[PDB]
Amino acid sequence: EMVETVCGPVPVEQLGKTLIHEHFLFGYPGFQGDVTRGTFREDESLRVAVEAAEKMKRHGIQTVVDPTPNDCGRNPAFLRRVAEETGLNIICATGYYYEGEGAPPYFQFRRLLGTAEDDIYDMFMAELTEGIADTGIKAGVIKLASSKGRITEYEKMFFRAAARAQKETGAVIITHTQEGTMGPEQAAYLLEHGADPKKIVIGHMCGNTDPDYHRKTLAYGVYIAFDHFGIQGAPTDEERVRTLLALLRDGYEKQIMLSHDTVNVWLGRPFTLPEPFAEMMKNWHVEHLFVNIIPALKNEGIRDEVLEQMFIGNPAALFSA
Amino acid sequence: EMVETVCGPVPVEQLGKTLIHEHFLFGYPGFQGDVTRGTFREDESLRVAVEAAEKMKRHGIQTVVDPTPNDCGRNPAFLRRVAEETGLNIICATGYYYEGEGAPPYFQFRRLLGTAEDDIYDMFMAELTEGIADTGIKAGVIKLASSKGRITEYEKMFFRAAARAQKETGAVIITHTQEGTMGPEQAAYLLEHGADPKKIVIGHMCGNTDPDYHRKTLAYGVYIAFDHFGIQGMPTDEERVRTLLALLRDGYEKQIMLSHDTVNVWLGRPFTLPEPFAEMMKNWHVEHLFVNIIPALKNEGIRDEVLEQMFIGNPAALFSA
Ligand SMILES: [Co+2]
Ligand SMILES: [Co+2]
Ligand SMILES: [Co+2]
Ligand SMILES: [Co+2]
Repeated sequence: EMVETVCGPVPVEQLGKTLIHEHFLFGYPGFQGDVTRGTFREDESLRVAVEAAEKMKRHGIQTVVDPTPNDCGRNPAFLRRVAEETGLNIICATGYYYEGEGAPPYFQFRRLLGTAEDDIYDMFMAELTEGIADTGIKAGVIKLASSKGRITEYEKMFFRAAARAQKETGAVIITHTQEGTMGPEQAAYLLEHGADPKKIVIGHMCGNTDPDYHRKTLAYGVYIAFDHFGIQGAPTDEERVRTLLALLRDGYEKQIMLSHDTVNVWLGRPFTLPEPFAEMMKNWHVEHLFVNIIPALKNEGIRDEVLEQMFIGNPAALFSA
Repeated sequence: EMVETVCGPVPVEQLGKTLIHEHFLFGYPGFQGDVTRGTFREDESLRVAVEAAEKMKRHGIQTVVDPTPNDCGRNPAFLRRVAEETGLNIICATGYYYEGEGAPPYFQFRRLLGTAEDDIYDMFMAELTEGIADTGIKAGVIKLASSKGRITEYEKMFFRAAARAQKETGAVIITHTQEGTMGPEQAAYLLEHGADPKKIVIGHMCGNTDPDYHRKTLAYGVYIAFDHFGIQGMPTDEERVRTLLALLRDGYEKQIMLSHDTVNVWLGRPFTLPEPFAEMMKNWHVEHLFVNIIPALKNEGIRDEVLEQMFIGNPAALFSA
């Protein structure tokens, strides 16, 4: 009936059109050490984040799921400032990123102590049912992430703790897959530990261009996310649309959701992409799906009711019991 | 004639008895994501840090070098509070930890952009000559760290940038060696990039029990640090003293400094070591050198002049041009 947002409990039937995977803030672990030259400017960052929220609102978006990992600069209070200013529903996550772009030393040390897995479960439960730090904000999803070609022993601790927390709370699980790998493996591992398939979204599935890889993942009954639209230079958007069309014709519309995985404000030092990498990444923004991708899908005969199923129907079903 | 402390510029002649490597605060990368259950209690942390500083003062210590890495919870403003309350001189560092227990993803990403090495140099220069963030505090040393049996490509970026920054500023370099490896390799690599041996301290050298390994490092004209006194169970203190006595009998006192590498306040969740691992670690405190180690050295006939050279003479010479 209800889902926890950065502005408290909100009725699931009031979520409406949703983007399942976007970041208002994000930083690669280690950004904190570059504080001198890469200070977080809160006033300017809020202006940019509000601008992004208003851009999404213009295309009918009422809800955004922001799955920024705990070790990647997650800031629930900042998200609340964006939500209070715009009226946009923002759902945040509890969880850590994968090894390659995460900060494993902390929980690797606690693994040696023999408490890590219990500590992670304790963290999940606290942030889902009590609140994150002193913010008073509860996470609405659990964020999981795996490495390229494997779910590491470090990562598996989080996977097992997430499934355990999922059993107790009924919380949604949002995942990260690295370079189009471990899609079926994530689904299998979670269901083996008792997680609800109708509460799991396997993310970054667009990173793979083989439809059989998708069908294998979809067979577990889980949701999949084509959530990297705009990121190319990694498959192209043309390849993403091609894969998506093949699945929609097979009738997998009730298991697919779309997003950009944007980073609207980068934490740490500002940077500029070289050419032609910057030109290839020009469409990586929150309006891309609505300005470019959806029109391209409708040019390929995708009806409004199919698009509404992905953006409105699926998120509503995902967060409902 | 001056060195930057957390309270500003202090005459090198006034540094006196010094501990070359201690941490008031330290956290393994990833501790930030465990904020809900492992909150930073500043009032209690300050009390413990001040009590630690008063314990050092009891044994004549006037100066402490705190080389907490930028990615390991370095807090210059907190150190200033400790220094203002106790009158102790605290010198902090600029730099990142080694890959295994650091947060590489940030500068690894900037390496793909092609700016990382220049960004690191820029960071070093900013924090040595301008100030850290908005604290107004300048770092007095550059902290470098390498992995077990390898100075990785990531780590080398910092080593080269440190050598660049050292030539421009004359700043002291303090290093971390992992599990008694890379001592000679660190010295050799820094010197071939133009670093001043009289401004380099190769740390954690007591991690190796072979005196030939030390002599190979000492051959470069650098300082070495026996800075793990009290850490046992994971070489022993008996082996550390045996190695030290061999080097002092060879007449290397003008190149050796001693410390504990204590972590007085752990960032993140509190933890307890099992038995008999905790019993072996019971001497890991800031008074260990003065209550246990120095008396043991004096039992073996080590003169006060030699001890004063290590604790007073060497730090004075290190920070002097
Ligand atoms: Co991701
Ligand atoms: Co993401
Ligand atoms: Co160290
Ligand atoms: Co240390």
